[PDB]
Amino acid sequence: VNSFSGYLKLTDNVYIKNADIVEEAKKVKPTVVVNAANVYLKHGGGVAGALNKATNNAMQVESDDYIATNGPLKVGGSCVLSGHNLAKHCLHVVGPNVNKGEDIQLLKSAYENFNQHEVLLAPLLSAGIFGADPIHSLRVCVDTVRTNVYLAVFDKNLYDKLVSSFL
Ligand SMILES: Cc1c(O)cccc1C(=O)O
Repeated sequence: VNSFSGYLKLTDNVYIKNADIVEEAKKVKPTVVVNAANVYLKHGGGVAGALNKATNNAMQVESDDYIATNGPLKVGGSCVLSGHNLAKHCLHVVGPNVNKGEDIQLLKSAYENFNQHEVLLAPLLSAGIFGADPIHSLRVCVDTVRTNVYLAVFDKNLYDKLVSSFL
């Protein structure tokens, strides 16, 4: 049993809810919250901007030190950093950004990072401002992630469409 509440069960391991990921993290304090980051860990907008704002910019300060030491992530890659006030850990995962022309096949590689963690609170990778079709992102998630993932979808009209269209 875990603390996640109000989710619809899609599969053995994937759950979904219409929720603001920031508000969900603040309530649950999950072991892992996933950030939809860019390779530079520049948390300017969408999930990354909202998460970073909720940490009072501490996420960005930590991320700048990570990049200064290690250089940029790979598209499809990840790093584990602090969850600050939101979670124990933040898994920063880089899905491909369609609005930059990145290979959508890298979305499966991005979701494979989730398999290193038993339970996660996450957004749909590569969707929203990254340009991908969220229906596609949910299908890749279900077909890639084997660990227990609790998906938070901010957009109400999109949540209802993801559920209604789910195969
Ligand atoms: C996945 C997504 C969209 O495709 C569009 C707007 C918000 C979101 C979100 O849940 O963050």
